[PDB]
Amino acid sequence: QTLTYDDIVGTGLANKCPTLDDTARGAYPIDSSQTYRIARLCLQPTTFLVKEEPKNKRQEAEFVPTKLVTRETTSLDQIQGELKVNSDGSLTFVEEDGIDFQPVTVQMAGGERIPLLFTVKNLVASTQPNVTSITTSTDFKGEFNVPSYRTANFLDPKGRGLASGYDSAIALPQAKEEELARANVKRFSLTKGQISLNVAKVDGRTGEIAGTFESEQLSDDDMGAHEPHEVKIQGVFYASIEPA
Amino acid sequence: GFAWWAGNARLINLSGKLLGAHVAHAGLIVFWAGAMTLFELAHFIPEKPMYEQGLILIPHIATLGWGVGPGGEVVDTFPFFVVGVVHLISSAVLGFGGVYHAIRGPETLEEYSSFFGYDWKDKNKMTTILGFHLIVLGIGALLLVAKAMFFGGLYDTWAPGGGDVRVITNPTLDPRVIFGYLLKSPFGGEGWIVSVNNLEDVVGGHIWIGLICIAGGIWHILTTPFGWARRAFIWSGEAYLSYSLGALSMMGFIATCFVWFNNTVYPSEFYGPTGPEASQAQAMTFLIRDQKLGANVGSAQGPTGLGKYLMRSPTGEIIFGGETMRFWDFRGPWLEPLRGPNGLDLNKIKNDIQPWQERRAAEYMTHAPLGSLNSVGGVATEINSVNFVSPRSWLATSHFVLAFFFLVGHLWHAGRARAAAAGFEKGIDRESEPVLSMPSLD
Amino acid sequence: ANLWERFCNWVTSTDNRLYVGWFGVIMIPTLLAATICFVIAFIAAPPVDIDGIREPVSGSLLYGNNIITGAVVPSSNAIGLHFYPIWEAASLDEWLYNGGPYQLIIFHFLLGASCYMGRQWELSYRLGMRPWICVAYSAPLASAFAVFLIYPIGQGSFSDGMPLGISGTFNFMIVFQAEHNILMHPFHQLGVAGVFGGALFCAMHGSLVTSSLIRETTETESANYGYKFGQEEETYNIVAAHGYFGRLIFQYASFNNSRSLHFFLAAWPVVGVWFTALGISTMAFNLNGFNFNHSVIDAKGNVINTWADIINRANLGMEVMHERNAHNFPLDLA
Amino acid sequence: AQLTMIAMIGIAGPMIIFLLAVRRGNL
Amino acid sequence: ELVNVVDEKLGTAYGEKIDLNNTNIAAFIQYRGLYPTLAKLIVKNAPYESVEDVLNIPGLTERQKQILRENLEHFTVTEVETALVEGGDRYNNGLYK
Amino acid sequence: KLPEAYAIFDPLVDVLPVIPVLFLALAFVWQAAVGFR
Amino acid sequence: METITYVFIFACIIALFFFAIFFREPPRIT
Amino acid sequence: AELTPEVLTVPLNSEGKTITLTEKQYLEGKRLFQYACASCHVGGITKTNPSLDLRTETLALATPPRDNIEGLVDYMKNPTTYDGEQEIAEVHPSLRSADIFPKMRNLTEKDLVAIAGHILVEPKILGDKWGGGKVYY
Amino acid sequence: METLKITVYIVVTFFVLLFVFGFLSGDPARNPKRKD
Ligand SMILES: CCCCCCCCCCCCCCCCCC(=O)OC[C@H](CO[C@@H]1O[C@H](CO[C@H]2O[C@H](CO)[C@H](O)[C@H](O)[C@H]2O)[C@H](O)[C@H](O)[C@H]1O)OC(=O)CCCCCCCCCCCCCCCCC
Ligand code: CLA
Ligand code: CLA
Ligand code: CLA
Ligand code: CLA
Ligand code: CLA
Ligand code: HEC
Ligand SMILES: CC1=C(/C=C/C(C)=C/C=C/C(C)=C/C=C/C=C(C)/C=C/C=C(C)/C=C/C2=C(C)CCCC2(C)C)C(C)(C)CCC1
Ligand SMILES: CC1=C(/C=C/C(C)=C/C=C/C(C)=C/C=C/C=C(C)/C=C/C=C(C)/C=C/C2=C(C)CCCC2(C)C)C(C)(C)CCC1
Ligand SMILES: [Cl-]
Ligand SMILES: [Cl-]
Ligand code: NA
Repeated sequence: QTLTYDDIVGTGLANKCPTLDDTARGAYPIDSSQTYRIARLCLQPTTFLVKEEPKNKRQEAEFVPTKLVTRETTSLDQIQGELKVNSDGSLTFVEEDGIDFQPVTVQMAGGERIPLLFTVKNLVASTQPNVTSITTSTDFKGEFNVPSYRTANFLDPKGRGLASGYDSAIALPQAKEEELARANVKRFSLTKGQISLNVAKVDGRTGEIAGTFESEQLSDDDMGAHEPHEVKIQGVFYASIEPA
Repeated sequence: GFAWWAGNARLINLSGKLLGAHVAHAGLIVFWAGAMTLFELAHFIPEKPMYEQGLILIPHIATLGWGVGPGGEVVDTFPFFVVGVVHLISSAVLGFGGVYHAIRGPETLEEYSSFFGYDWKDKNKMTTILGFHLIVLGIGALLLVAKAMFFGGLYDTWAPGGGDVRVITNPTLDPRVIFGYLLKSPFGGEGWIVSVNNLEDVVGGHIWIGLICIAGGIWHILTTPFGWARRAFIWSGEAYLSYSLGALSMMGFIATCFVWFNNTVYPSEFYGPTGPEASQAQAMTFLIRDQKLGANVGSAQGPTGLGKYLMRSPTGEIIFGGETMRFWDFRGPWLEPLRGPNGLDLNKIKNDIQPWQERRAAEYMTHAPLGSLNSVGGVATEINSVNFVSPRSWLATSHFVLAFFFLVGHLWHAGRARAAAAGFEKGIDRESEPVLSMPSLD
Repeated sequence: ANLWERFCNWVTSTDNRLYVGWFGVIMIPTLLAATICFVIAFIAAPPVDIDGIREPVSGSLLYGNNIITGAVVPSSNAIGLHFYPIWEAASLDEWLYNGGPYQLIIFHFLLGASCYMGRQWELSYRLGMRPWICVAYSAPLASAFAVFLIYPIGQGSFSDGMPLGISGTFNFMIVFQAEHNILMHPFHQLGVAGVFGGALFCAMHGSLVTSSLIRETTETESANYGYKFGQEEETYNIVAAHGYFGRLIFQYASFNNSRSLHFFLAAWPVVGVWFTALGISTMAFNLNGFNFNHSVIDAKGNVINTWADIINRANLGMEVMHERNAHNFPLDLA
Repeated sequence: AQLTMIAMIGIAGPMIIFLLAVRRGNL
Repeated sequence: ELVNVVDEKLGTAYGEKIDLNNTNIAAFIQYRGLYPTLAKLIVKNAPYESVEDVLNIPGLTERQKQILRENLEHFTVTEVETALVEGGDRYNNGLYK
Repeated sequence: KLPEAYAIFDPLVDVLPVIPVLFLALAFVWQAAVGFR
Repeated sequence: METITYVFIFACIIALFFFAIFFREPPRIT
Repeated sequence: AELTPEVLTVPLNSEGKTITLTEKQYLEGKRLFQYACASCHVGGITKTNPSLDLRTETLALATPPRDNIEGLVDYMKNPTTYDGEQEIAEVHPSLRSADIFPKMRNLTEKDLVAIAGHILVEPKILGDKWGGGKVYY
Repeated sequence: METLKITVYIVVTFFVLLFVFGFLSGDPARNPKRKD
C-alpha cells in the first residue's frame, strides 16, 4: 500500500527512497532478446565525507565526517533510463532524465561550509559480463558528469559573472587588475564522478531492486575561484525495472 | 461631564436612548449591505470574472451557492437582487425603531419595564442579555448548516469538474478534527483554522459552534458569575465595551489572513487567486511553456544550483522553484492533480497537464493580488492599462486597519474603565497623591 | 501572608527599583532571551542563507562586518513562514545556516515589547495615574509588528522581514520602495508628516517653554537650578509664551490651555506613526502606492514624462537588481 | 443625472435640522 | 589564460548567426517558419557537425525541409560550449523582456 | 445590470452606497446648529 | 582589533546603563 | 504632434491594401484591448510568453503574417502558433474558444477590427516602447 | 534536542500560568484608591 501527500507532508519521508522488505532475496532474469528500462531510480545519501589537505606531502589525508546544513533536500529520484544488454551479457544503465542533482552543503570541523552538486547526471553504469540475472550479488559501476555548481548567469556579490555581470572589480577602479584575475574571470567546470551500486535486495515478482551506493565527485569551486574538495557520498538506492 | 466630542458617553446610563443608537446603527449596516449589493449588481457584467469588477458582496452570496453553477459561472442574478432589496428594505424598520427609541421613546427603560431595563453593575441581568445573544448567534451558525444540508448546498471550489454547488451530506462531527483545527500551529504549513480546506469540516464546525453557543446561551441565563470571575473583571458599561473591542480586533486579524490565504470558503473563482496561488501559477505557467519547447524541467539546473523549475522543500517534498519555494504550502484545485505522495509528480507533469490547468495558471498569474491604490494592476513599476486591484488585497487591508484600530480602542477603554472604576480617571487628587505617600525608590 | 500572596505582593510592589508586574513576569525572560541571542549573533553568528538560494550572507563582526554593515540576517526563504525553533533542526549548525536566531529574537522581542506596553498600563494603575501612556507607545510597537511580522505574513516569508542591522534596514527600505512605491503611498506621507511634525513641535514646545522661564538664577549658573523637583508653581510664564507665539503667527493659532497643548503634542506623532505602521501593514497585502506611470500623454499618444516616471526609472533599477540570483521567472510576485 | 438624485438626498438631511431650528424643536 | 568563454564565443559566427549547437531557442523567432516547431526539433537533436546536418533529422515533412533550406544561410555551428548548454539554458537562459 | 423593471432607478442605486457616510456629515451639521454643546 | 574595539565600546555603554539607573543622583523634593 | 490619418492608416491585408481608421475606432480599439487583452499584453509584450510580442516586426514574420487587419482578425477567430502549425484556441482567447474565454463572447466583428487596428497603430506612436518591456518604461 | 523542547515547553507553561493566576488574584483591588 502507498500513502497520500497529506500523510507524508512535513515528515521528511518525501526525502527518503523506497525500501524493499528484507525477505526480497530473489533474482530478476534478463532476456537479452528483450529491452528494459528503469522506470524509477532513487538515490538517498546518508553520509557525506570530505577529503582533508594534510600540509606536508607524503602523508595523504583521510576522509573526515561533515554535518549537513541544508536539511531533507538531498535525494535524487524519478530517474529513468535505458537498461541495455551488451554483446557480452553485461548490463548498461543509461540515464535519460530525472531529478538527478541536489545542491548540498555540509560543514567540516572548524565551520568551513563545503557546497557540492550531488548528482548522477549522464550516468552510464554497467555490470560484469554474463549476468543473465540481477541478484543480491550484482554490482553496477559507472561514471557521471558533475557540471559547475552555479550555472552561467550566476552573479557574485559584486555583480561579476560569466554570461552576465561585470568583468572587473568596479569598486576598485584603478587597482592592479592582474591580481584579481582569478576572481574576475569566471570559469565553468565540468568534471566526472564515479559511482558503485551494490544490489542487496531483489523482488523477482516486481522487478524492484534496492541496495547501497558509494560515489566520488568534486565539490563546488565557486566558478574557478578556489580549488575544489574531494567528496565521498554513501547511501542507499531503489530502482524499479520494467520491460520497454 | 462630557464634551460634545465624547457626546455618546452621555448615553451610558440612558438605557432607552442607548437602545435607539444601537438599533439605528444596525440599520446603517443593513442599509450598506443592501445598497452595496444593488450597487454591485447594477455594475456587474457576467462575462467578466467577479474579481475584475471590484465586487466583495456578490462573491459572498455566490459562495453560499446562489446564482452560480458549475465552475462558478453566474446563471441567475435574481438571488443577488433579492438579497440586496431585503437588506435595504429592512434597514428602514431598523431605522424606524432607532430614531423612535433615540428621540421620542423613553429615555430610560428600567422605569417602563424591568425586563428590558438593565443596569451594567447587575451581573445577572448582563449575563442574561449575553445568553439571549448567544442563542441568537447559535441559531445563526445553524442557518448556514441548514443552507448547506437542506437548501441547495454551497459552492465547492474542490468539486470535480471545476467546482460546483454541492449539498453536504456528511458534515464532519469528529471533535478531533473540528477541535484539532484550534490546536494547529498558526505558522506555515499548519495555518491554524485558516487552513480548513473542505466544506464538510466547515459545516461540521458550525454544528458544533451553534450547539456551543446555545449550550452557553442557556448557561448564562441560568447562572451568575462565580466569585473568581467577580473579582477578576471590571463590571461597567465601558469595561464591557472594551472587552468586545478586544474580541472584534482579534476577530478582524483572523479575517484578514483568512481572505489572504484560504481559497476554499473564499474561492479564487470569485475573489481571485491568493498571493501564494498566483506565485505558484507563474512557476506552473513557465514550466508548461518550457517543457512544450523540449525542456526537461526535472533535470534543469538553475543559476544557483537549485532546480530552475523544481526543487525540494526542507522536508523533501518536490516543489516549484524560484522565489515561490516560500509558497509550497499552497494547495489549489488546479494544482493538486499533479501531486503524488513525494510532492509534485514528474510523470504527471511530463504527461498529464490539461488545457484547463494551463488556462487557470495563466489567468491567476496575471491576476495576482498586486496593485496600486488607484487600481493599476501589477507590480509597482508597471505602466497604466490594467484597472485591477484584487478583492483579496482590498478585503485584507481594510480589515487589518480596522482590526488595528479596535485593538487601540480596547486599550483606550479598558484602561479608562479600570481607572474610572477606581476613581482617578479625571486625574490625581492633589491633597492625596499616592506617590507622595510612598517611600522614595532611592 | 500566604506564600502566593507575598509573591503576588512583590510582583506588584511599587517599591521595586524597577517595576515588575504580571506583564513583567513575561517581559523579563522574553527580552532577556532576545537580547542574549542578539548580542551573541551580532558578534559571532556564521553566514545565513536568507534567500534560500544557498548564498549565505555574512552578518556578524567576526565574519568581517563592522557595526554599520553587520546584522542578524533573516531566516531562509526555504522556510517561508514555517516555525523554526532550535529543536526542529538536526543541529545548531543547520539552525545557524538557515537563520534560526532571527526567528528566535524577533518572536521573543515582539512578545516582550507587547508586554512592555501592558506593563506601562499596569504601573499607571498601581500609581493612581491616568492610563493612556501605553496607547502612545502602541505606535512604535505597531511599527515593529509591521516590519517584523505583518509584512512577512503577507509576502509569505520571514526572509522579507527587516534585518536587524543598520545596512540591513536600508536594504529593506530600498527594496520596499521598488516593490511598493511607498513614497507615493499616502500613509507613509502622513508618517513623514507625523515625524517631521513631531520634530517641529518638539522644538517649538521646548523653545517656547525655554523662552519664558522666570528669572530665578544669575548668569554664573545654569538656569535649570531655577527649578526644584516637585515645586508646586510653574517654572515658566505661559502667557508670555502665548503672547509671543500668538504674535509670531496670530493670536488664535497659539495655545494657552496647557492641557490641550500637551494633548496635541501627544496626538500628532502618535497618529502619524499609526498610519505609517498601517501603510507597511497594508502594503504587506500589495495595495501599493499611487501609480502615475504614463498617466500624461499628448494629442498623438506620446508619453510625456513627469517626476512620477523618473521615480519609476529609479524603482526599476532597484527592482531588476535586488536578490539578483533569486528569480527564475519574469515577475517578482512576492 | 445621478447628480440630480444625489442632490435630492444630500439636501434631505440638512432640511431636517433647518425645520427644527426654525420651529424651535428638541435639537 | 583565464578567459571568459562566453565572450570568446561572441567573437565567432555565434555572434552573427544562429548557432545550432549553442544559441538559445528564442533566436529562431527571427526567421519565419522556425518557431516553435522546428526550433524544438533542432535543439533536441543538437549537436550538429555541419549546418547541412539539420536536414537529416528523422520526421521532417518535405515542407519542413524547405523552411530549413531557405534559412541555412542564417545558421552556423561552432564547438558546443558547456556554459551555454548546461542548465537547460538553451530552453531558458533567464532573459525575458 | 439591475433587472429590466428597475432600469429606471439605476442612477439612484449608483448613489445609495454613499448614504451611510452622509449620516456622519449630518451629526456635524446638527452639532453646528446647537453650538457643539 | 576592530572587533575588540566595537565590542569594548558596547560593553562600556552597558556598564554606564547600570550606574545611571542604580547609582543616579536621587531626585529629592522641594 | 496629433493623431493624424497617416498614423491611422494601417495595412488591411498581405497584398498591401490599406485602411484608415477613425479616431473613434482607434480609441475603441484601445478600450477593447484593455478589456480583453492587456492583462497579458500590456505594452505589446506577452506576460505569459515574453519571447513573443506585438511589435509589428514580430507580427510580420508570424506564419500566416499578422502585420495586417486580416491576419489579426483571423488570429482572434482562430489563433495558431507562430509557425502556424497548430491551433491554440484551447489556451488563447478567441471567438472559436469563447465558451471558455467569456470576454470574447460579446465581441462583434467591428470590435475585432478596432482591436486589430489599435495594435498596428500603437507601435507607430510609441516606437520601441511598444513590445519593448520595462527597459523603455 | 528533544530534552531542550521539553525544557522550553515547561518554562513557558510556568510563566504563562504565573501570568494568568497573577491577574486572577484580585488584580482590580491592587490600586491606591478603591479596593474591591
Ligand atoms: C542581566 C540582568 C538580569 C540577570 C539575568 C540572569 C543571568 C543569567 C544569564 C545567563 C545567560 C548565559 C549566556 C547563554 C549562552 C548560550 C549558550 C549556547 O547556545 O550553548 C549551546 C551549546 C553549543 O552547542 C554546540 O554548538 C555548535 C555550533 O557551532 C558554531 O560555533 C562554533 C564557534 O563556537 C563554530 O563557528 C562552528 O562552526 C559554528 O557552527 C555545534 O553545533 C556543536 O555540535 C553544539 O554542541 O550546546 C550545549 O552543549 C549546551 C547544552 C545544551 C545541550 C542540550 C541538552 C539539553 C540541555 C538544555 C538545558 C536547557 C537550559 C535549562 C533552562 C532552565 C531550567 C532550570
Ligand atoms: C464599537 C465601537 C466603539 C464604541 C461604541 C465606542 C464608544 C465610545 N468611545 Mg471609543 N473608540 C473606538 C471604538 C468604539 N468606541 C475605537 C475603535 C477607537 C480607536 C480609534 C476609540 C477611541 C476613543 C477615544 C480616544 C475616545 C473614545 C470615546 C468614546 C465615547 C464617546 C465617543 C464619541 O462621542 O464619539 C463621537 C464621535 C466623534 C468625535 C467623531 C469621530 C470621527 C472619526 C474619528 C473620523 C471618522 C472618519 C473616517 C476615518 C473616514 C474618513 C472619511 C472622510 C469623509 C471623513 C463612547 C463611549 C471617548 C471616551 O473615552 O469617552 C468615555 C474618547 O475620548 N473612543
Ligand atoms: C451611528 C452614529 C450615532 C448615533 C446613532 C448617535 C445617537 C445619539 N446621539 Mg450621538 N454622536 C455621533 C454619532 C451618533 N450618535 C457623532 C458622530 C457625534 C459627534 C459629532 C455625536 C455627538 C453627540 C452628542 C454631543 C450628543 C449625542 C446624543 C445622542 C442621542 C440623542 C440624539 C438627539 O436627541 O439628537 C436630537 C437630534 C435631532 C432632533 C436631529 C434629527 C436627527 C434624526 C434622528 C436624523 C435621522 C434622519 C433619517 C434619515 C430618518 C429616517 C426616518 C425613517 C427611518 C422613519 C442619540 C442616541 C446626545 C445625547 O447623548 O443625549 C443625552 C448628545 O448630547 N451625540
Ligand atoms: C433591537 C432590540 C430592541 C429592543 C431591546 C427593544 C425594546 C423595546 N421596545 Mg423597541 N423596536 C425595535 C427593537 C428593539 N426594541 C425595532 C427594531 C423597532 C422598529 C419596528 C422598534 C419599535 C418600537 C416601538 C414603536 C415601541 C417599542 C417599544 C419597546 C419596549 C417594549 C417592547 C415590547 O413589549 O414589544 C412586544 C414584543 C413583541 C411584539 C415581539 C416581537 C418579535 C419580533 C417581531 C421577532 C424578531 C425579529 C427577527 C429577529 C428578525 C427579522 C426578520 C428578517 C431577518 C426577515 C422595549 C423597551 C415600545 C415602548 O417603549 O413604548 C414606550 C413602543 O411603543 N419599540
Ligand atoms: C460571547 C461569548 C461569551 C462571553 C463574553 C462569555 C463570558 C463569560 N463566561 Mg461564558 N460561555 C460561552 C460564551 C461566552 N461567555 C459559551 C458559548 C459557553 C459554552 C462553552 C460558555 C461557558 C461558560 C462557563 C462554563 C463559565 C463561563 C463563565 C463566564 C464569565 C467568565 C469569563 C472568563 O473568566 O473567561 C476568561 C477565560 C479564562 C479565565 C480561561 C480561558 C482559557 C482559554 C481557552 C485560552 C485561549 C486563548 C488563546 C490565546 C486564543 C486561542 C484559543 C485557543 C483555545 C486555541 C464571563 C461572564 C464562567 C462563569 O462565571 O460562569 C457563570 C464559567 O464558569 N462561561
Ligand atoms: C497586546 C495586547 C493587549 C494588551 C496590552 C492588553 C492590555 C489590557 N487588557 Mg486586554 N485583551 C487583548 C489585548 C491586549 N490587552 C485582546 C486581544 C483581548 C480580547 C480577547 C483582550 C481582552 C481583555 C479583557 C477581557 C480584559 C482585558 C483587560 C486588559 C487590561 C488589564 C490587564 C489584563 O487583564 O490583561 C489581560 C491580558 C490579555 C487579555 C492578553 C494580552 C496578551 C499579552 C500581551 C501577551 C500574553 C502572553 C501569553 C499568555 C503567552 C503567549 C505566548 C505563548 C503561548 C508561546 C489591560 C489594559 C482587563 C481589564 O481590566 O479591562 C477593563 C480585562 O478584564 N483585556
Ligand atoms: C493570456 C491569458 C493572454 C491573453 C488574455 C491574450 N493573449 Fe495573446 N498571447 C498569449 C500567449 C501566451 C501568446 C503566444 C501564443 C503562442 O504560443 O504562439 C499570445 C500570442 C498572441 C499574438 C501573436 C504574437 C506574434 O508575435 O505572432 C497575438 C497577435 C495576440 N496574442 C493577440 C491577442 C489579443 C488581440 C488579445 C485580446 C483579445 C490577446 N492576445 C489576449 C497570451 C494572451
Ligand atoms: C465554526 C468552524 C470551525 C470551528 C470553530 C470553533 C469550534 C471555534 C472555537 C473557538 C473557541 C472555543 C475560542 C476560545 C477563545 C477563548 C479566548 C479568546 C479566551 C480569552 C481569554 C482572556 C481574554 C482572558 C484573560 C484574562 C486573564 C488571563 C486574567 C484575568 C483577566 C482576563 C479574564 C482578562 C472550524 C475551525 C472547524 C471550521 C470552520 C467553521
Ligand atoms: C434609500 C432611499 C431613500 C432614503 C434616503 C435616506 C435615508 C437618506 C438620508 C440622507 C441623509 C442622512 C442625508 C444627510 C446629509 C448631510 C449632509 C449634506 C452633510 C453636510 C455637512 C457638511 C457640509 C459639514 C460642514 C461642517 C459643519 C456643519 C460644521 C463643522 C465644519 C464642517 C465643515 C464639517 C430615499 C428616501 C431616497 C428613497 C429611495 C432610496
Ligand atoms: Cl537585495
Ligand atoms: Cl522566481
Ligand atoms: Na494612446
